[PDB]
Amino acid sequence: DCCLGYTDRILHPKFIVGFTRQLANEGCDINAIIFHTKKKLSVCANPKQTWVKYIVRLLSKKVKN
Amino acid sequence: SNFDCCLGYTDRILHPKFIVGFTRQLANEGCDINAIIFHTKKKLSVCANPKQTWVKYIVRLLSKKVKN
Ligand SMILES: O=S([O-])[O-]
Ligand SMILES: O=S([O-])[O-]
Ligand SMILES: O=S([O-])[O-]
Ligand SMILES: O=S([O-])[O-]
Repeated sequence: DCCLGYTDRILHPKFIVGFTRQLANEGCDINAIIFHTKKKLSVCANPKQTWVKYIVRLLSKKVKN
Repeated sequence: SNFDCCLGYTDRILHPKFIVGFTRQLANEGCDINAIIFHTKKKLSVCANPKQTWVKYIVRLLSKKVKN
């Protein structure tokens, strides 16, 4: 459903297969990055955190290449 | 469980404003072809060709939005 809290975890860049962005803007109350992982589970993350931004850029660069 | 594979690419062109995320399918992780799977809020995803400029663009746009 909507993320209400953010993980304390710091994910490995190779453990994620993608992500979704949740905006306070659409149905949910807060903004979140939802990482989709190789365990076919999703992890809710703080959009402002340096690791979250970094993983997302590593993934999109991989696609660019 | 195993990831259900895209076996081919959509012809549809979805406006990027409806795309809320993506997952990348890699042939080197077991499926037969590479794909980008675009997610929408209505939980209907579409399978896209990673080689296409349009596809790489939308993916980069999604990341730049996260950057801020
Ligand atoms: O298949 S990756 O390069 O999007
Ligand atoms: O449906 S499209 O935007 O690959
Ligand atoms: O999720 S895998 O098949 O790249
Ligand atoms: O595992 S696949 O790339 O034939």
